[PDB]
Amino acid sequence: NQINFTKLYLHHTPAGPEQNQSAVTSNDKKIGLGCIVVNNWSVYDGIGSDAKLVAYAKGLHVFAGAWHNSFSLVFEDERLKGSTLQVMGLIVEEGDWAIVGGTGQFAMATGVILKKMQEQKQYGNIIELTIHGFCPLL
Amino acid sequence: SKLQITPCGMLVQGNQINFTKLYLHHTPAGPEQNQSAVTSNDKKIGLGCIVVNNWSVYDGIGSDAKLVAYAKGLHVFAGAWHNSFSLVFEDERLKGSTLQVMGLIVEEGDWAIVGGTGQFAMATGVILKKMQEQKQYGNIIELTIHGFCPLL
Amino acid sequence: LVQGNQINFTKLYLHHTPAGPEQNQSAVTSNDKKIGLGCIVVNNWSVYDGIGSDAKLVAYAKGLHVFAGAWHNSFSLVFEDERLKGSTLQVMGLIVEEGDWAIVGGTGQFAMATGVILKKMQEQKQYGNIIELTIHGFCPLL
Ligand SMILES: OC[C@H]1O[C@@H](O[C@@H]2[C@H](O)[C@@H](O)[C@H](O)O[C@@H]2CO)[C@H](O)[C@@H](O)[C@H]1O
Ligand SMILES: OC[C@H]1O[C@@H](O[C@@H]2[C@H](O)[C@@H](O)[C@H](O)O[C@@H]2CO)[C@H](O)[C@@H](O)[C@H]1O
Ligand SMILES: OC[C@H]1O[C@@H](O[C@@H]2[C@H](O)[C@@H](O)[C@H](O)O[C@@H]2CO)[C@H](O)[C@@H](O)[C@H]1O
Repeated sequence: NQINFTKLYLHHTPAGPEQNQSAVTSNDKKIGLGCIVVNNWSVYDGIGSDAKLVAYAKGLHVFAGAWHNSFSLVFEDERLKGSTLQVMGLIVEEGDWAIVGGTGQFAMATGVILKKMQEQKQYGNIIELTIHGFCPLL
Repeated sequence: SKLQITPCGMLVQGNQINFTKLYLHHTPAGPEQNQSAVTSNDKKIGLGCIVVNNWSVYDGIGSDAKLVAYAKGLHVFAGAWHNSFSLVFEDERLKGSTLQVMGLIVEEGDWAIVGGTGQFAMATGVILKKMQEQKQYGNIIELTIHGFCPLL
Repeated sequence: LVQGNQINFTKLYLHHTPAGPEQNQSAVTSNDKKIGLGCIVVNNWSVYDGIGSDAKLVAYAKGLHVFAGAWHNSFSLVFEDERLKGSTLQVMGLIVEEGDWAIVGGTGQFAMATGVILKKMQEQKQYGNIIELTIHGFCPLL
């Protein structure tokens, strides 16, 4: 049973008036790594001005030559309130992410999340998400 | 290095673990404080507080309860607290075996069992959180573990 | 049952270099002297296919480890070899130089990977050490 997900759109806003993340540490000039950014990325079920918020990407990503992400994908939907998808993986804009687990309706979830740049704005960007998850919640 | 690939099957409901009545002591302050914040929230954005936690876990409530594990990891504030810790057991019958836990919210909600080591290899499941007792220096959170161990 | 493949890595050598000209990590927070925890280190550990000579770089351990009485790890094991370039293994667990690690996921060739990683000390150097990694995991078919 594969989760029939619609493509989601994660709003990664590093700065600007709608900034939803912040760096708490800086990079060491000797090594070139160490920056840690805590993020509360908004996730929509579509594109456009009438796209609705369906989830949040709450967690952090650390810079070690590449960004290692670890965040909870908590669903703000009325019927899926409380249920979360646990995501861990490398790179934010491109690449893949791993579904390392989940809670509620997505208990014991497993799968991957494909990332694709969709829109580049002045103070942020939108990342298209394709979820190939499986939950044994028969 | 050497990489071997062997086709097989995975029995999801292989070994089911159902440890009930486990209570985590989340103590942000006091002499028994078992965590500490190493960053503060950004005053302009409202997030960023990273806390490193060594939460003690007991097998009951009261004076007859005994410590059975430690919740060693961290939780960061990004509108809510995103957790990531190793539930390393300390009892004799489960020494060395750990449960890797990730999920949102500390006081309530649900946590995801994303893996494990030792006797809990490849473990998947969830951990249910429920407020048990609010105290002066923190609170006790009731944990309910419902996770299987697949057989390769 | 779930049809898949059991992946088994042997003789992977992780470079844990806290200091020196080849230091591959850096502490970003300090330990709280009152409680005794809180040190956070961001690590880019290199993983090789052997020791000495011209051992080919095969993977990087990109992530972080925090100190809370012990070291809790969470990182992505991204491979650099041509065949596995881009594929990752998501790893979480306690202790760096010994003990066990847990495989909580993966991408690319190791999508939906689940298993454990075994650690073992190999060479202790003045500026760091080398940890031998043995991976016993399972991946569902496609
Ligand atoms: O990946 C997390 C990291 O992204 C940095 O990169 C941004 C943006 O995300 C990219 O899409 C763009 O191509 O480049 C800029 C940087 O030049 C961002 O600056 C950081 O805040 C992190 O979120
Ligand atoms: O969730 C970890 C986080 O909890 C904060 O909240 C504490 C306490 O845990 C709650 O039970 C209580 O309702 O509110 C207090 C804060 O007023 C705590 O402050 C943080 O240090 C973290 O441990
Ligand atoms: O585990 C992360 C932490 O490890 C330190 O390890 C060194 C040494 O390799 C260990 O054998 C010993 O137990 O502890 C020392 C330090 O006291 C390393 O120095 C740190 O930078 C971290 O990587």
